[PDB]
Amino acid sequence: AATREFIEMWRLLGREVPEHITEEELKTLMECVSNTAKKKYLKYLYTKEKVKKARQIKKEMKAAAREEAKNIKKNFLFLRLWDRNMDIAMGWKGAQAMQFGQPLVFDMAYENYMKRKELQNTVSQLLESEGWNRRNVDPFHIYFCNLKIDGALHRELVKRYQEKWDKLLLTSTEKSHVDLFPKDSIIYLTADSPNVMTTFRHDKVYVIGSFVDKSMQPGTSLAKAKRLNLATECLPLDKYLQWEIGNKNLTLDQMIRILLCLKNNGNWQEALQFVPKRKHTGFL
Amino acid sequence: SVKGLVAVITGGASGLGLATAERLVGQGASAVLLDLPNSGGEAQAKKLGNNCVFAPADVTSEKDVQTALALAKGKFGRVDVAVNCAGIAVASKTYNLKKGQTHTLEDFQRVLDVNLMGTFNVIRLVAGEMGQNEPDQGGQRGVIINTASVAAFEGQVGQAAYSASKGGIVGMTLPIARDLAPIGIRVMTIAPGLFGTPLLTSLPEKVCNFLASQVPFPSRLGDPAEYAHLVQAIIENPFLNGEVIRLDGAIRMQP
Amino acid sequence: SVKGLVAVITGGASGLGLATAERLVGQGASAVLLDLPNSGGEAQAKKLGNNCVFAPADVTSEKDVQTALALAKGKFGRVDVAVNCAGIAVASKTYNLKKGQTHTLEDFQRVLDVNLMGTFNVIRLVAGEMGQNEPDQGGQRGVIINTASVAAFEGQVGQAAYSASKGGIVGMTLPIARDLAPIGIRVMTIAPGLFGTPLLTSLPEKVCNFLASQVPFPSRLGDPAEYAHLVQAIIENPFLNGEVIRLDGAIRMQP
Amino acid sequence: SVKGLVAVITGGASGLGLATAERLVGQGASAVLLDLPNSGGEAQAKKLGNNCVFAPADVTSEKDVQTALALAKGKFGRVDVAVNCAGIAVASKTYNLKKGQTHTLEDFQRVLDVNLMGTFNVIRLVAGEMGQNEPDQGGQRGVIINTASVAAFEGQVGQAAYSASKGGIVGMTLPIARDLAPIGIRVMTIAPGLFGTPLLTSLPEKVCNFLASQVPFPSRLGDPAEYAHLVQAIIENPFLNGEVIRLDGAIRMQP
Amino acid sequence: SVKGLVAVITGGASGLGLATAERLVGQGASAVLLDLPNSGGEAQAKKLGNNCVFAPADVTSEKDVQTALALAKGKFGRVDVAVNCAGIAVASKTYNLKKGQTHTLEDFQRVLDVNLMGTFNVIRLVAGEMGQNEPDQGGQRGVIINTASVAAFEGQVGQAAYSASKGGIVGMTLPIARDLAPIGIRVMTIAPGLFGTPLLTSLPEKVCNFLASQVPFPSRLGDPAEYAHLVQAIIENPFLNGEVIRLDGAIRMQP
RNA sequence: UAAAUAUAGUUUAAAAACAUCAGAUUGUGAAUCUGACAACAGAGGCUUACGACCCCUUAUUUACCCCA
Ligand SMILES: *O[C@H]1[C@@H](O)[C@H](n2cnc3c(=O)[nH]c(N)nc32)O[C@@H]1COP(=O)(O)OP(=O)(O)OP(=O)(O)O
Ligand SMILES: C[S@@+](CC[C@H](N)C(=O)[O-])C[C@H]1O[C@@H](n2cnc3c(N)ncnc32)[C@H](O)[C@@H]1O
Repeated sequence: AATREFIEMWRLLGREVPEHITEEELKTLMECVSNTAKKKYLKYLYTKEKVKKARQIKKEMKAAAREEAKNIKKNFLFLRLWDRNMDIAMGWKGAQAMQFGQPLVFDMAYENYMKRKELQNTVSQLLESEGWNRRNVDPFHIYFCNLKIDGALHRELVKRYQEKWDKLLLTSTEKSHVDLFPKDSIIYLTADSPNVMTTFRHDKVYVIGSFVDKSMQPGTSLAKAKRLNLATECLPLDKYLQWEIGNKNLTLDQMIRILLCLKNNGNWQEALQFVPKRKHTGFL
Repeated sequence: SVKGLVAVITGGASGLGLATAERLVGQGASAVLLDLPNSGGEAQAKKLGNNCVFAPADVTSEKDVQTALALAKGKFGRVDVAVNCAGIAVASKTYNLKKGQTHTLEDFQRVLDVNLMGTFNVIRLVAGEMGQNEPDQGGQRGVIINTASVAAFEGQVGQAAYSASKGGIVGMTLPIARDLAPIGIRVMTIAPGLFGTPLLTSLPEKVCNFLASQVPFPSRLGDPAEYAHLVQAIIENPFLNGEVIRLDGAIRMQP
Repeated sequence: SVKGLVAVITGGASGLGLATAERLVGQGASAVLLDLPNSGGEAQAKKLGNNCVFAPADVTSEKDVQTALALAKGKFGRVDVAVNCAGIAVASKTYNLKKGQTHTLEDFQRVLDVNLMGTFNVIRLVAGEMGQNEPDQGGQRGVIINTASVAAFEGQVGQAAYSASKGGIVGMTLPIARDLAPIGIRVMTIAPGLFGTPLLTSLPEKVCNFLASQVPFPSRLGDPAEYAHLVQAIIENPFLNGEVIRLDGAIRMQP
Repeated sequence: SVKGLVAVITGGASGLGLATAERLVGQGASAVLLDLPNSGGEAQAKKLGNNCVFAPADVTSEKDVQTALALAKGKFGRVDVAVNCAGIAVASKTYNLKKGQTHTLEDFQRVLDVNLMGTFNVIRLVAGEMGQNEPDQGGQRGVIINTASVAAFEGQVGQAAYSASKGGIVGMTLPIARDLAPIGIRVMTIAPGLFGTPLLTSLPEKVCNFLASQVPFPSRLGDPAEYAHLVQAIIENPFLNGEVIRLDGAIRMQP
Repeated sequence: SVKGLVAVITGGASGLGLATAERLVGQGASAVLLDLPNSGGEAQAKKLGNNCVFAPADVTSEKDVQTALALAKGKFGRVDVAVNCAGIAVASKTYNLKKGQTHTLEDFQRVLDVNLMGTFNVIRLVAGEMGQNEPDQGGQRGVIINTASVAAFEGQVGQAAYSASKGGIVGMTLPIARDLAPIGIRVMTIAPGLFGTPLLTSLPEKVCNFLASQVPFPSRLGDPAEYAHLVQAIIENPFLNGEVIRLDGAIRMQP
């Protein structure tokens, strides 16, 4: 394609472009319909390869430092199998959670409104979210709702989880949350909700929108939560935090960590400790 | 050798009971399938051939078990083996402070009735039937095999009712063995672990697969055929009495 | 220390329950005697003084236990300890071939109801009451102590019903301990052997004295006071959980 | 089936080992008799035919067991089953106040060495041999069966050393089962009670006759053939792992 | 009460032994710290005051224990309580197929020697010393308390040697209790779970935090003080004999 | 309306540190190894280049109160 030759002249001009581009990424260069959009894409690949190089250089630096250390160089109760045993322990908790645990829903109905960039970030955030849930003392029973089998978000989840996808102790279904739970016990979380969250309710199912809208579309979570007559709630960020800068729409990982410690009989202060510190200047 | 033995298998229309029936009938035993009328045991009895019959009975009911045992006497003339495989469970926590949920007393009663009281009902009634047998060369009149679970030892969260009922069967194995020892009936208990039974398959697929992986070896769900094999081994072995055998592949249940 | 603890003791009008009440009240605990209305628990409550009250309740009935627990909340404000000492036995053989007598199913049911179903009924209801407590420094909300028997392990002839019920309590100790562990309630089981309880002293002198002599050491019947001591020890030790402690003087019951 | 399996049977020149060898060889297995040089195992090996060989070894000695295992590899090409039947007992009281007689520490050591340390020595060395096997369809490489006793649970007076050694085998069954589970080796323990072995014949005729009578059912000494049957059942059953099976005819040893 | 009792505490210079010594001496008992010469036992004995002395001894050695017991008789005049807390632990897999590593026989021997043979050595020798005591009102001469582990029941991977030794102590508790019952010595076993003993607290903070979280309730490592409390409870309770008490906070060790 | 302001895991800095994910039966520096993910609000421009410079959108904060 002409794009392969196209990038050549951009390389000469030194517009922050990386050394080589994989054929996969060539396809995504065709997607960009603007010079400006191409610029933002090339810069991302430029910084990506730079960090790859720096990490590798720091890697083999460590490897060379480790091998020279080896040259320089009892009654135990336990073998060192802690990482293995922890994974098993977290497994047992996950199975228990799937039977008895409180539901928590991620709504995956937002693929349409997201671009490729935002879609990977959602999956990155989902990965972190499930992790914090896994490692918790009282895990949520995590539901992936409105997840198409052949969808982009499903395809991306499978890639990041590999064989672990099948073995994850969460429920993924193409069905909606209104189909799985009584409609009265569903509280949809969104920053745009007029209703403030006063206390964490253990009888309620909370729905979190799997939506990273860097290109901000306000009210989309609220619109879904109104089309289906669901209750909406927003976090008491205004009440407890001195908001100065930043978006009040938090990331998924932050949301779950706020809920997890709310569920675990914490107060709002302990909960809002996960709210990015750059966004507020203390508790009021 | 189990050729020419009549086994009354409780809950024999599915699960571990059906597996026991299949094996025993294959080895030349006669089987009576004692399950509920709706259990579809008639199809199973028809499948197994002439040497298997279906007796519709609730194990909690004395009248039902008596009628079923009478059917066995009518058809096959005697009873040599009783296998108790009838079982229900509930997954309910004793108390959930968060949700303000207490375990229902009715749930506890219903599980105890079927598992514990049902097993005892069969035992006390089949002991009468087995008592009428003339002793063999070894002085044996019958073998009674009960199914507990590993829940009797390592019960998970929400298994309180199930563990209580299975604990009861483990408890009363030895007393009953000592009771029936004069009249030459052997009482034995099997404690299956994770088997491919309807009880376990009712769990989420992801939870089942995890539980399978947690078995040391082999890392799979217990084949019901393996329970049938152990049943035959107990019947054949004259000197197995008053014991619980854990058939679990060396698994211990974590909470 | 057990100073200022409120103990709900079931079957507290006699036997091991009364012994527990006497000791706990002496050590500065408040006790609720939960026994049947006719058990003469009112006299016992009056004897023990101000820090003991009588709650007439049947342990099998949810309503009765709820009313009794409410009485505890009214009088003392909270519940810290539950001791399950209420229990009956029947001495009936499963089947005796000679005289052709079968264990009656009603007798089996009645023993199960009081021992197993009654214990569980108290547990599930006291867990609610204990749940309402603020955690102490150690995160503990309550201790639940159940009474099984050595019959749970080695039952004598004619103890099938009793062994089943006691087997159930031993079975379900661990599941319930795991259930209530998040809440911070410890579940413990004591398995007494032959104690000088009213039930044993009622038996013929020849039979009692022989059974006493068969205890390795000390060669005597268990003093109920010793049961009370072990109860206090369990309450005081905040690391005893999900275990059955055999208080039998090293006796194993012969067939 | 056990057709074409190679069993290394420890203490195979007499008692429960020989019974196991007889049965396994009859069912078409190849056996290695691992016993002491003087045990007369050569006659037994000659009697059992081509499919049985005698390997003189002391089980406490690593060199001896290695040579014996090498003989098995040479002759039969692999090792599939290990049965640990080798054992000694000493009948000495811990302390006799009347006579001022103390249990000899050497006696305790000698019993531990043969029963516990000998069993472990075989296990750790045969696990190496079994490890070299290609997994079958079920992923199984080998079965290791150990012989404890009912002494492990209810030890008689003067069986402190014997109970300690048998307690050790019961203890370490599960850890070893978990150890070898990745490899695909099943570890199982049988706990015989009162078998008609030469050891028990060595007791007075009056005492043996009494012990036989004290077995609930059947009221006789365990036939070694019954031990062999249970061994075969364990080998055949893919899902028996990390368990102790009491083969005692429902007897509990009184003090 | 434990006022005026002389306790010989084995491994008393650290861990659960020292905790037992601290409590007993505080309650007005006299203690003999029986530990290795190189343990900081002399400083511990000096710290505990006049009612505590240090006896340097190896528990495996008969001569050493005899000299230590003689020191107890010299200083305090008698021996009433023996607490066996001496132990070592080893983490070795039975066989590692990947690395071709076999468990060393010497490792197995040395663990057995200290844990099992050492405990028995103390028991048999203290029983002599306790035998010389005049019986109290209850006919009791002494109490012997042994420390097993939960490894005796659920041993993890690499705990084969440790589980064998702890299994042995659990096994031989009842035989020895029956042995010493005529003399009037009570034998009891405690089976601690995860305690803040030196070998656990040495671990990384992440590993400790995980171990704490594994315990159902309380979600913390066992304080050695809790072990001391249970020791005192056993000494005070006349009717606790021939039993293993699991002090584990309801934990079952996963593979 | 005007101003600053906007780090999608968190900070700091003007790229790192700490985190995340998958694999691992680890002999107790696994205190590791092999991979995955790497986008300073968003869109479009200008320029040799830039996170500067322009513009729009959304959002935050504050000020204003609307043409006082
Ligand atoms: O141009 C501004 C301005 O005239 C007016 N406005 C709104 N808030 C303020 C304020 O605090 N101070 C001043 N001086 N002026 C203010 O609103 C105009 C902007 O309105 P838009 O046309 O952008 O949006 P609109 O209100 O029509 O939006 P919507 O509410 O219908 O969605
Ligand atoms: C970044 S937000 C998505 C923003 C989207 N424009 C919307 O309208 O919600 C991702 C999810 O986190 C949750 N969330 C984030 N901030 C929240 C807040 N302040 N209150 C409640 N829920 C919040 C919501 O469930 C939301 O769908």
